Amino acid sequence: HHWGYGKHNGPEHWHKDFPIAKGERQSPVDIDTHTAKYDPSLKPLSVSYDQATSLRILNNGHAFNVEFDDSQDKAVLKGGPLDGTYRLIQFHFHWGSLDGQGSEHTVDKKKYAAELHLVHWNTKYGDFGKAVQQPDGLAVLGIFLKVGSAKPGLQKVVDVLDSIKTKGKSADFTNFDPRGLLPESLDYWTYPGSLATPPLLECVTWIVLKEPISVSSEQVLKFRKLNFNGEGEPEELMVDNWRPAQPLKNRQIKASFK
Ligand SMILES: [Zn+2]
Repeated sequence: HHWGYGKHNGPEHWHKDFPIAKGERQSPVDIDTHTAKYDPSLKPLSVSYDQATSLRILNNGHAFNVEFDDSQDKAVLKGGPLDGTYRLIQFHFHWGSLDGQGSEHTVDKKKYAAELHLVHWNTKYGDFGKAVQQPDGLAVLGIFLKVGSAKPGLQKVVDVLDSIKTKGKSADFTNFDPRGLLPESLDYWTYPGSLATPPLLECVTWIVLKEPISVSSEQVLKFRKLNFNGEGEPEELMVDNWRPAQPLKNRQIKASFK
């Protein structure tokens, strides 16, 4: 039926409705650190989020998204391997039922407890909808989460989750600053890939940060209390909403560092 992460509609089934799932530039992938090529010509990333305007938080039945005002160049990403300016539209997370799994990308086959995706679209295309149809339309910053110390900047997010427990619920979520979710270092790996949920379009330049951020056990616990289902439906906890690693095929992963 409609796609999800269960036994009957999970990632291994996606190709039936979305044939691009077996495509040549699908994501996520395993990042082999010994085979990644250091590229001296890659520039440092430029993250300008001082003017970010968050608007709302929504449970869409597959994750929760924090949405931003993208009507102007308020929160942008540029530099790195990118040409042009990419506007932040939303961020979401992927997490597991246990601390040993949850991330989409893996590093030398290591899985992290969760993975944050900051989604941005190329302004040359005028809107998000047109950007996903282009090979360089999206830039997604992936940040791994490990369990350790609490991340103060994540607490505002954790605390509103009760209010969007089920699918289709939304809440006003203004004045949230995404700078509170970045690691200290912006060293990264990059490769050409795709959206990791249907429609799985191959329009993403992935930028995966080397340094994970730490969250506490209690923080991640709150994510696992969300529901995949709508209100008044049988309860299905929102856990393990990650797609497994896909074949690298003809692609090279580049590193901004040695
Ligand atoms: Zn994602």
